Amino acid sequence: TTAAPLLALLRENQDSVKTYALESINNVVDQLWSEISNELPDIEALYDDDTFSDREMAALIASKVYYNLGEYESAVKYALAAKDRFDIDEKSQFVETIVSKSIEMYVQEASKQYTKDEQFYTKDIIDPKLTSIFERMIEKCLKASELKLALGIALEGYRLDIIESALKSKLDQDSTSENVKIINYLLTLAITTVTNSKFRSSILRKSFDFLMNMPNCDYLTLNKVVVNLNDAGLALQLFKKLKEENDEGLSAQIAFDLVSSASQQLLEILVTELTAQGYDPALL
Amino acid sequence: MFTYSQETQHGNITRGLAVGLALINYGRQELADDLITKMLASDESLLRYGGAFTIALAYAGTGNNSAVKRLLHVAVSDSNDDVRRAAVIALGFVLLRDYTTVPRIVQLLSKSHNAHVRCGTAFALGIACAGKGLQSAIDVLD
Amino acid sequence: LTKSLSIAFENGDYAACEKLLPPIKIELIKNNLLIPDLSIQNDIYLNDLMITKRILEVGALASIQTFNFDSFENYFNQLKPYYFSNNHKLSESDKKSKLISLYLLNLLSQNNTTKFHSELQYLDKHIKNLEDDSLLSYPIKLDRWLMEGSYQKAWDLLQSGSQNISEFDSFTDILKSAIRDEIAKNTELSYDFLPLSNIKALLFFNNEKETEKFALERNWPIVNSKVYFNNQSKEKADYEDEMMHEEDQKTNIIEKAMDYAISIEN
Amino acid sequence: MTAAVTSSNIVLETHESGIKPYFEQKIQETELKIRSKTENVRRLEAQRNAL
Amino acid sequence: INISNNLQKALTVKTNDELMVIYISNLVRSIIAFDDLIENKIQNKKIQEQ
Amino acid sequence: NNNSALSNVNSDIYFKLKKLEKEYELLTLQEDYIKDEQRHLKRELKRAQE
Amino acid sequence: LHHSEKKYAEEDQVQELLKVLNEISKTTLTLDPRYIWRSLKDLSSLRNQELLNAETLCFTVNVLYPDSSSFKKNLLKFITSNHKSSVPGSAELRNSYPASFYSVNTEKKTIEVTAEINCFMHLLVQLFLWDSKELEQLVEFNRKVVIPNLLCYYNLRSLNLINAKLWFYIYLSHETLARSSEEINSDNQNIILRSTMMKFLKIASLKHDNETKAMLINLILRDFLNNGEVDSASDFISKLEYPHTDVSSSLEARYFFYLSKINAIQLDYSTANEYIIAAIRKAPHNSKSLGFLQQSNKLHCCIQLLMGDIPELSFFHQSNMQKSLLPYYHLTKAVKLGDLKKFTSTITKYKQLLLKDDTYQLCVRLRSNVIKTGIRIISLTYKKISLRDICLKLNLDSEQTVEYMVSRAIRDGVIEAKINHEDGFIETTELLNIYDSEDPQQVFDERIKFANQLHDEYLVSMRYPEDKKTQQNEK
Amino acid sequence: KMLMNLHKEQWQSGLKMYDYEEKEESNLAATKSMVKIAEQYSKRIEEEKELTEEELKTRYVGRQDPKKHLSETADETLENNIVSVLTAGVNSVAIK
Repeated sequence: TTAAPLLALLRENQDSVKTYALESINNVVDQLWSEISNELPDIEALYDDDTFSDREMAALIASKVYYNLGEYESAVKYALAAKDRFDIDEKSQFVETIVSKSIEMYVQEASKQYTKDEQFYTKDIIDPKLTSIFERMIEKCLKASELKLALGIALEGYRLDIIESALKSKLDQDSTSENVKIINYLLTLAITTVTNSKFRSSILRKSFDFLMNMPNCDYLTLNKVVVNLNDAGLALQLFKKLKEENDEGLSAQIAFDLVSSASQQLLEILVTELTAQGYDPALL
Repeated sequence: MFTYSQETQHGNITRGLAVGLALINYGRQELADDLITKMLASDESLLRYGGAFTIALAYAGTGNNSAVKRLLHVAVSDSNDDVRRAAVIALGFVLLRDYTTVPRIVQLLSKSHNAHVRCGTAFALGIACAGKGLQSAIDVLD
Repeated sequence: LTKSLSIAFENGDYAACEKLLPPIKIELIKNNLLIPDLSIQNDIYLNDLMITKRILEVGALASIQTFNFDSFENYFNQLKPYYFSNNHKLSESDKKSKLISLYLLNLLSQNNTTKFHSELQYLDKHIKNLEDDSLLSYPIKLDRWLMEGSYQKAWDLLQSGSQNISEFDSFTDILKSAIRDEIAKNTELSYDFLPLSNIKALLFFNNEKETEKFALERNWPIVNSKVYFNNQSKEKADYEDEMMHEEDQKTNIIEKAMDYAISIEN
Repeated sequence: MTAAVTSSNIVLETHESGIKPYFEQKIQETELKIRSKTENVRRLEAQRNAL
Repeated sequence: INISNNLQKALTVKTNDELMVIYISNLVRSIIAFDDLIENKIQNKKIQEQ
Repeated sequence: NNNSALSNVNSDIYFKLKKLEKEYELLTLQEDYIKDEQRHLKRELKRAQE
Repeated sequence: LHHSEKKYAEEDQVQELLKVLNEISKTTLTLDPRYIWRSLKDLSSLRNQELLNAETLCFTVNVLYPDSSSFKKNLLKFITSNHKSSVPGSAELRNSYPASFYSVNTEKKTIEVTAEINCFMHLLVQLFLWDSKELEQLVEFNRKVVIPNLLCYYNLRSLNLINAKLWFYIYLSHETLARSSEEINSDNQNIILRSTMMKFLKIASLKHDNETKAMLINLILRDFLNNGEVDSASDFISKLEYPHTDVSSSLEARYFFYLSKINAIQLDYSTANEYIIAAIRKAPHNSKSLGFLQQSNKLHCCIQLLMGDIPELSFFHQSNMQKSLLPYYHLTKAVKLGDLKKFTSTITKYKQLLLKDDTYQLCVRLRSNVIKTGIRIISLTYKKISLRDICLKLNLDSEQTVEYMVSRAIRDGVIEAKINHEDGFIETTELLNIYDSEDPQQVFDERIKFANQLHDEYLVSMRYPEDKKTQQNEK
Repeated sequence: KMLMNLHKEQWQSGLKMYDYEEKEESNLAATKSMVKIAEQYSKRIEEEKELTEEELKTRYVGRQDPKKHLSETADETLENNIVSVLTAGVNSVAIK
C-alpha cells in the first residue's frame, strides 16, 4: 500500500539489500509516483557510483518519477544514464513519454550546431548517445512505412545524412510515380520551413541528382530544381541527358517552361554554353 | 545610387533612386538587410518611401517575421502620407504566396481614420490576390 | 539461519542482534521475496507473513535497547515503517500496541511535530473502535502538553514512563534535551532580562554548570547572575538586515508606483 | 474499408500508435495557443476600432 | 494610495457593466441565428407549394 | 464499421500542419503590432481633443 | 407489456445518441459540448428506472453491438431477466441511424462510429449500477470490462471528454462496497485502483485534456485521505499540475476542500482556512449541494477555532443545517468561555458524532485553545495583572504553570504580551500605531493587485464567446 | 529639435512637487463629483430592459452618458496620484 517500507530499504546500507530495493521500486515505478519522490537523491547517488550493476535501474526510477512531476528537462539526462529499456516505450502507446522529450531536445540542440559546422554527426559536439536515440525514431517510421514522417524530422534538426539514406531506400522504382511524388513533398517542405540558407540549398540540389538517376521520370520536375536554385550548370546537365536520347521535341517542351521561368541573365549563359557543347539550333 | 540620393535636392530624383535600389536587391533576402537599415534610418521621406519596397522585393514570396513587422511598425509610427501609403502596398509582395491571411492583417488598416493608409490598403490587396483569387479581398475592397 | 537473530534477543544482548543485522539481511531478501509485501494476499502468504513478522519485530526492539546512536536511529528508521504495512489490511500484530507507541515517540525525537500529526491521522483509521488509547495515550499526551505550554507536566510524564521501563528510556533522553530547547525559543520574547535563579528553574537544571553552558550557546551573557535576552534578540535583528531578501519582500515604495502606472497603459 | 472484422492492415495501427504521442503532443500545445491567441487578436481589434 | 486603491476598484465596476452588456449581446445573436434556420424551411416549402 | 486510418493523421502533422503552426506565429506577430496600434490611437485621441 | 414500455423509452435514447454524435463528429468547442452532455444525464437516469429496464438491451441490439450484448444480459438477470421484444427481427434494424449508417455501409465496411456507440453504451451501464443500487459482483464486473476498452482506441480528445464523466461512477461503487463489507479483497484492489488513475492521468497529459485531468485528480486525493495518509496526498499536489481550463463549480469547490484538510492537520491553519473559504464560495447553494455545504461548514468552524478566533452566533442560528452543527456550536461557546471541564464533557458526549465525521482529531488540538483563548481575553481586559490572579481565573496550581503557558502562546503571537517576572505581572504589548508605521502602503498594494486581476479576467473572458458568435449565421 | 526642446527648465518641471492643500483639494473635488453623477448611473442600469437604443438615451440617459463621464474623471485623478507618489518618492531618495 505504502512504498515507505521500500524507501526504508534505500537509506539502509549493504549492497545486497540495495540490490533488492531498486528491483522492488522498479516493478511499481510506473504505477506509483508520489510515495517515492522524497528519496530521489539517494537514487541519483546510486547512478552516480559505478560499484553497481544497478546504476542502469537506479537511473530509470529517477526518470519515470521526474516526467510525472513535470520535469521533462531533468528526466532526460537520466534517460541516457539508464542506456536501455526504452525498446518497450516505442511499442507502447501507454509510455513513449521519455522518448518525446529526447527527440524534441535533439531538434533544438542540433539546429544550433549546424550553422557553426555542418558536421556534428560523426564529430563530438553532439554525443553519440544523443545521436543514436534520434535514429531510432527513423527506424520506427520506415517500419510503419510512412516516409513523409522521417523526411520531416530530419529536416527539422538539420540532418543531411538521414535524407540521403531515406531517399536511397525508397529508390528501387517500385512505382515510378511514387518516387517523384515523395520528392515533390520534400521540395514544397524545404521551400517553406527551412529558413537556414545553406540547408535549403543542399537539399534542393540533391533532389535534381536523385530524379536524374531514374531514366523514366518527369523532366518538368527536374526543371523545377533548375529555376529555384538558378544555375546554368544544372540546365546544361539536363539537356545533355536528352542529347543522349536525341529527342528534340522533348527538349522543346522543357525549354518553353524554362525560357518563361528562368532569370534572363542565367539563360544568356546557358545558350552560350550549349553552343560550345554544340547543339541543334531549334532548342537554342 | 545611395550617396546620390543625399546629394540631390530634387525629390523626384530621390524617389527614383530609392525605388531603383529596391529593384537591385530583388530577391536578396538577409543580405539586403544592411541597405534597409541605412535607408529607413535617414531622415528623408523619399528614402523611406522606397526603402519599404526594398523590403518588399528582398523578401518577396517569403513570410519572414522581420520583413513583416518592420513594414507594419513604420506604417503606424511614421506619420507622413508617403511613408504610410508605401508600407501597406509593400506587404502583399512579401506575402504573395500567403495571400489568404492578408485580408485579416490589413483589416485594421482598411478601417483607418487616415486616408492615405486606406489608399495603400486597396493597392496591396489588388496585387496580393491578382493571379490566385480569393473572395475575402473582393469584399474588403467594396 | 534466520533463527539466530531471534535467539540473540533471548540472550539479552541486543548488541549481538545488531551485529547479526547485516549478515542475516542478505538472507532476509529470500524471505522478503516470498511475501508480496501487501500487494496481493492469499492464505499461501499468511504462512510467510508469520516468518517475516517475527524477524522484523525482535530486531526493531533490539535496535532501541542499544543505546548507541547509529544503533538507535538508523536501524529503527528502517524497521519501523516496514512492519505495519507489510502485515495484512494495514497491520494485525500481537505487538501492534507497543510498536505504534514507539512509532510516535520516534517522530518526536527527530523534533518534527508536523510529522507526528500527519501520522496520527493515518493510525487513527485502524484504532477507531479497535484499540483506541491503551498505552498509545503516552505520546499523544506528550505532544499535547508542548502545544498547551505545560512544560512542567511534560517533564514528569517522561520520568514516570521509566516505572514501566523496557526501552522507554532510549526515547526519554532525546526528549529531555528537546524540552529545554522549546522553552529557550519561547522565553526570548517574554523577558528583556531575567535572573540566573529564575531561568534555572525554567530549564530544569539542578546545578550551575548546566545552566551557564546553555546560556552561552544562545549568546546570552551572564553578568552578576543575570541572564540577558537583549543580546540574542538584537543579534538576530542585525543578521536579517545583513542578508538580502528584503527590497522586494518589503516592496520599495518607488517600485510600487511603477506597477500602478503600467497596468493602466497595458 | 477497414475493420477489426477485416483488415486493420494486419495490426500496423498498434505499432503506429506507439510512436503517435510525440507527434500529437505539440499539436495539442498549439491547439491551446490558438484558442488564446485568436481571442486576444480580436479583443484588441474591437478596442482598436472603438478608439 | 488609499484614494488610488478605491479609484482602481471604481473602474472594475465600469468593466463589469461592459461584460454583462456583451454577454447580453451574444445572447441576442443566438436567438437571431435560430430564427433564420427555421425560416429556410418556410421559403423551401413556398416553392413546392406554388 | 470498426477501424480508421492512423496513417492519415501522422502524415498531416509533418506535412500540412507544420506550415500552419508557422502561420500561427505570423498571426501572433499581428498581436504584438496591434498592441502598439491600440496605444498609438489613444495618443491620437489626445491630439484630436486638444 | 414488453413491446409497449421499451419502444417508448427507446425513442428518447435515439434522440440522445445523436446529441453526442453531432457535436463530436464536427469537433468540439471544448466547454460548450461538455455542458450539454451533463444536461443529457439528468434525463437518462430517470428514464433508466422508468418503463422496465430492458429499454437498453432493446437498444443494444438496434445499434451495432461488437460484444456489448453479453455484458448487458448479466446486468439484467440480477434485477430479473427480460428478453422478449429485445431479440432480433422485433428490436433490430440497422437503418434509421447515421450513427451506424445504413446496412449497406456496415456490410461494405467503413470508418468506426462503434467507438461512440460504446462510450455511450458504457454511460447507460454506469448509470444502471447507481440507479438500482446494485452492490457486490456488479462493481467488479463493470470496472474490469470498461477501462481496457477506453485504451483500445487512439486516445482521441473527442472521446476523452465523454469518457471522463464515466470515471466518477467507477469510483463511487468501489468506496460503497468497501464501507459496507470489511474484507481483504477490497484492501487488495484499492492498490490496483490508485495505480490505474495515475496511468490514465499520464495518458491525458500527453493528449492534453483538461477535464480528464481535473476529475482523476479529485478521486485519488479523496482515496488517500480516507485511508488517512497525509504524505502521499501532499506530495502529489505540490507538482502543481491541476488544470483550470476545463474545471467546474463543483470541481474546483471539491479540490479546495482536500487542500483544507491537508494543511490543517499539518498545523498551519492560515493556509487551511484560505482554501475552505474558496470551497464554499465556488459551490452552488441548493438542496442538491446540501451534502457538500454541510461538510464544508463543519470543517470551517474548527479551522477558525484553532487560530483562536471565534465564529459568530448568527452563523449557527440562521442555519437550516443547525441541528447537525450543535456539537460545533458548543465548541464555539466552550473555547470562548475558557472552561476546561465543559470541553472535557463536550467531546465525550458528542464523541460518536465527531468521530463519524472525522473531525474529532482537530478537536483534540482545540483543547489547547481553551487556555489560549481564555488568556487572550484576559490580555484584552487587563494590561497589568498579577500572576496570582491569572492562576485563580483558569484554575491552575502554581505561578510557574501560568508562566510556561503564556510564554508559548506569545511565541505564536496569539495573546500579544510580554511577561515581567522581575516584578511579577504580565504586560500587554498591543499599542497600535499602525498608520504611523511604513506598512500601509504595502497593505494597499495587494488590493490594487487583485483589482488588476479582475481587469484581465474581464477582457480575456469577454472576447472568447464573441469570435464564434460573429461567425455564427444571422439575418 | 529647436522647436520641441524647452531648455534645461524642461526636465525641471518633472521633479517639482506642489502645495498639498491643492493636491488634497484636487482629490476631494473628483471624489465628490463621482458620488453625484453615480446616482445618475444608478437610475440608468436599474432600467435598460426596454428595446430601442435611441429611446434608452432620452429616457434613462445615454446622451452625456453617466458611466462614461465617471470613468474619465476617475482615471484622470487616479493617474495624477500615481504620479504624485512617484515623483515624491523619487525626490525623497534622490536628493537626500
